[PDB]
Amino acid sequence: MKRTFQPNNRKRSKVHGFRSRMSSKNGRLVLARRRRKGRKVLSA
Amino acid sequence: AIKKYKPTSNGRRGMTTSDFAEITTDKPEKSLLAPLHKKGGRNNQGKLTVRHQGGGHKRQYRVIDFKRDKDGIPGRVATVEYDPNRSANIALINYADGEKRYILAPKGIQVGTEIMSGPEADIKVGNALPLINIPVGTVVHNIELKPGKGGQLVRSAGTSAQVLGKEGKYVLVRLNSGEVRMILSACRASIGQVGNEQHELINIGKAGRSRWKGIRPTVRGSVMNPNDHPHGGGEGRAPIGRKSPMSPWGKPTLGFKTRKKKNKSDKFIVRR
Amino acid sequence: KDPRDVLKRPVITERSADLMTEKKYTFEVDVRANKTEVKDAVESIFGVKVDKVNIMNYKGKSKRVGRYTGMTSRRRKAIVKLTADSKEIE
RNA sequence: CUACCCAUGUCCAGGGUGAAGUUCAGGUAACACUGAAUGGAGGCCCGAACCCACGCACGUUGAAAAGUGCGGGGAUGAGGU
RNA sequence: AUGAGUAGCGAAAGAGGGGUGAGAAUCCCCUCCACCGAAUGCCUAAGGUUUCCUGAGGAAGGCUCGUCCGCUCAGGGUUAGUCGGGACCUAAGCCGAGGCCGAAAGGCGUAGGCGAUGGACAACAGGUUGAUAUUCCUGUACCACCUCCUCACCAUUUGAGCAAUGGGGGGACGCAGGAGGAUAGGGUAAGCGCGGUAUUGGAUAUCCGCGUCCAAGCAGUUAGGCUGGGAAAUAGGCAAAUCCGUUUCCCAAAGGCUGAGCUGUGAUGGCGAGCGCGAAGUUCCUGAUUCCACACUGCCAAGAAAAGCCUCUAGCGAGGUGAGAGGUGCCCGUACCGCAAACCGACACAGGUAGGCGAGGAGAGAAUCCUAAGGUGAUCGAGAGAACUCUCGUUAAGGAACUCGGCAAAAUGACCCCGUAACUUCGGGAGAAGGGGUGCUCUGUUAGGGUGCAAGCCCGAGAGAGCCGCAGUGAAUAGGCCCAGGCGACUGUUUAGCAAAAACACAGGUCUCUGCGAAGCCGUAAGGCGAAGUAUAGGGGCUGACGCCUGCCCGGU
Repeated sequence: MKRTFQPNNRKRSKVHGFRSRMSSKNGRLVLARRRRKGRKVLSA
Repeated sequence: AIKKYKPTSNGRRGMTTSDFAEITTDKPEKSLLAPLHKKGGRNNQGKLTVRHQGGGHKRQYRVIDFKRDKDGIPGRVATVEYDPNRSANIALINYADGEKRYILAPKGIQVGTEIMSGPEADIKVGNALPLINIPVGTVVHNIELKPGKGGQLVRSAGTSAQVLGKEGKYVLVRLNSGEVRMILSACRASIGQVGNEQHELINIGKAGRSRWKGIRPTVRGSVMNPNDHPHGGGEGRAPIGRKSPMSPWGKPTLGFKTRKKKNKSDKFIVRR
Repeated sequence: KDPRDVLKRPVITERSADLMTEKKYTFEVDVRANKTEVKDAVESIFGVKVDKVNIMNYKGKSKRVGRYTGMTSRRRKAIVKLTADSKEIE
C-alpha cells in the first residue's frame, strides 16, 4: 500500500516553507495568524 | 509513393506509410535547429484549453525562412530532408553566400537545381517572386498577406493556389476550398506546387501511430455525464437530446458560422 | 579575526590520548571558524608548524532529564596534524 | 496519494514466430514472376522480474480502514516507475 | 466493572551442554542439525535523527517472562583537492528592473538570474579500532592555481604573448536487431603450493581437503570505427576573418581526431592457505545484462539545451611561453538502518520503497530445486493429537447424477520428431487436433564442430548394442483441447477500496464550422495556448477496422 504520506523534504519545504509562504499577500496572513496566536513552530 | 503492409498481426492491417522516395539525407545541420517545449494545450494558467493533444514523440524544430527576403542572389539545391512538425518535405538549399536556409520543396524539384529568390527571377518551379510579376494562370504557394512578414496561406503539403487577376494595388488569388481573396500586391509568394502529393492517403492503421503524432484520444459527446457535456445522460447510447447538436460549450456545431460578422477583412474577401 | 578567540576547549578522549602520541591534536572550535583560520591560529599562538587540519561537526544529542525536551548545542571539532620534528603541546 | 501533463535519466530473464527488403540461381524482349540463402520488421507469441486485480478459498472487535495463499491477463509500446 | 482469566499472544526448527546471575524455554558461548540465497545477502538514495559505540541499570516501553536491547542512565563515536552537492552550465518550471498606465490587492513581460534526475569535470589499493573510511595511515599518483626561484626560448611596437559576456566548429543526443573485439566473473580443467592418507569393508600418492594474485597512474602498443585532403576566390557568419561557410582547380591513399584492451613498469611491494609469521601464487577453457557504442546497419514516430573545449579576429600588450623546484587549495553530505524491528503505514503492523552487484550443479533460462560467500532460527511456550475450521494428502466401484452453472479441485505441460481440418481479409487458423521416442552402461578422449601451434579442453548428431525397475522431462515447474452462437473488429482503459464488460478508447468513414490576429478555448482587459502550425492544417458533433451497403419525408423545430 502506497500510503498517503510519502515524505520528501524538498517537496515539503517548497510548498510549506517560510519563503514559499512569503510569496503573496495571502501568504502573510497564514504567518500572521500563526504569530498572534502564540505558536512555536511558526512555518512548517 | 505509398508503401503497404501485409498483415503480420491485426495491428498493421490497413496501415499505409510513405516510402520516402524524396528524402535523400537524414542530417539537418546544427545551425538551423531549435528547441521545442511541447505544450498539449496548457500554458501559465495550466488549464487544458485545447483538447486531444499531448506527448507524442519528441521533436527538434527546423527553422525555415518562409520570408524569402534574400534578393538577387542565386541559390542551389543541395539536400531534401524530412520535417516532423509540418506535412511537407523541406529542402536545404545553399546560396552563393553560404547563408544556409530551409525552404519548402515543390513537386518537381531535384538535388542540384537552381532557385533564384530575387524579385526579377525567371519563373520556374521553386523560385520566389512578388505577385505583380507573376501572371494569371500559374501555380502559387507560400502566399503571404502582410508585405515582408513571411509566408502565410498556402504552405502545407499537397496544396497550391492560383492568381486570377491583376488589378493594381490588389491581386485576385484563388485559395484551397475555392476561396477568392483580394491580396495586397507587394507580397512575395513562391511559385510551384507543394511537394508531397500523397500525405492525405496515409492510412494510419494503429491507434499508437496516431498517438505518436501528438494526439490524445477523443471521448464522444453522448458519453460524458450531463454536467461535463450537453449531449450525455440517457439510459444507454441515447440520441442527440438538444436540437442542433451543441459543442461541449454552449455553441451549436452544424452550420453555425463563426466568423466575426463585423470583421475588418470584409473588403478583401469575395467568395467562400 | 582574533586568534585567541577562535578556540574554545581541547578534547579529552581515548581518541585524543591515542592521537596525542601520534603528533596530532584535536580541538573543539566554534561553528564558523574556517579551516585556514584554524591552521593560521595555531602558528599565531604556538608557532608549531602544522601539517594539515581536518574538521568534523557533530549534531545535537537528544538529552532530556525529567520532562523537558532540550537538545545539546552542536560541537564543531577539528583534528590538526603537525609537521615532523615540531614542538609538542600538552 | 491520485487524474492526466511537462522536461529528464532509467529499467524489461530467455525461447519461439517470421514479413518488407536484400543477394544469388532460374525465368521473361524487359519488368511481372519462381526458388534458395540472407535479413530480421511486429500495439506479433509463450514465460520471469516487474506492473495489474479475475476466479474461488481465507480473512472481516482481521496480520491488514482492502491484504496473503493456490492459480490468472499484459510483459519492446497506447508500456512500467 | 461486564464478558473472564474468556478471545488474542502478528506467518517461520531448533534441541542439548557449559557460563553469567537471586531468579532464567528466551541472555551470552561452543557443538551440530536448520532457512533464504535475482534474496531473508553485501553497497547506496528517499527519509529516519543518536537508534551506531562501549560501561552500568532492570519500576515501566517489548502483545510472555528477561540477568538481555532499537529502552532508561553517564561517557565515546563521522576527518576529503579528487566522488556526493556548492563557488560550472542549462531545460521543465518559477522568480522577476522597467514596460504592458490593472473595483485595492495582484497572474508576474522581456532583459537578468534561479532550478538537476541531465552535460561538465582530479584517485586507488592495501592495512586499521570497540564506531569513520575511493577521507585516517603506509605506499603511489594526478588536478587547477602561485613564483620566494632555477633553467630554457622568444620578444619588448609586425612587438613575443594573452584570447572575448562577440564569431564559428565541437560538445550534441532516439528506438530496435545482429555480428565482431576485449573484460569482471565462473570451472578447478591441467600444472604448482601446502596439509592429510584415514581405522566402518576397501583405497600410499592411482585418493581427499584448501590456495592457485594485484589496480589507479605513467610509458608504449592496439581490435576497430569514423572523416577525403590540398590550394586560390569570398554580396555570409550584425564589426573583424587566416577559422567556418560556400565556389573553383590539384591529388586519392595518406593523415588526423578516436578509442575497450594489451605489455612494461608500478611489484627489491601488497595480499595470500596456513600458525606476530607466511609457501606456491601458472596455463587452458567457459563467457555476459557491463566496455568499444548509439560504433555499425535498418526502420520511422524524425530523436534537449547552454558552458567547459577548439578556433577566428576584435581587442589586450611590456616581458612572456616552456620546463624544473618550492607553495597554496574552502564549506556542506559522511554515524547507523535503508524489503525495514531505525522510513511511510496509530504499533518491534505478513503491505509499499527508484537505482548498482548478482555464485555453482542441471538448465535456453534472473524459471525451479538443493547449495557458496554472507545472513538468519524472527519475542509466547509444553501436551493431548477432540467436535469443528482452514490450507493441505490419498481414495477401490461410479463419472457431472452435484449444482445458478465442470465454481472448485484433479487432468495437460518439457525438448526432439512425425502429422494437422473447416473457414480465411492469405498474414494466419496451428504448438490445431492426434499419437510417438526421452533414463543408465558399451562401440566413443565419436560422427562432427569450437578452440589451440601442437598437447588438451569444451559442444554431443545419429544410431547399434545391451542392462534396469511399475515409471524413465521419474523431484520441483513450465498450454487442457474440440464443436458452434450472438455482442464487441482488434492490443488497449475506467467503476483506488462491490461492478474489467456487451461500456469507453481505437484506425477508417463522414456532414459542418474556420483565410490566419482563423474557428474553438481559458475567461471582463492583457499575454501568447491553437502553432516557431496554415484547408493533404485545427477545433466540434455523429458513428466505429475491413467487405456489401446508407432508401423515403423540408410540414413543425
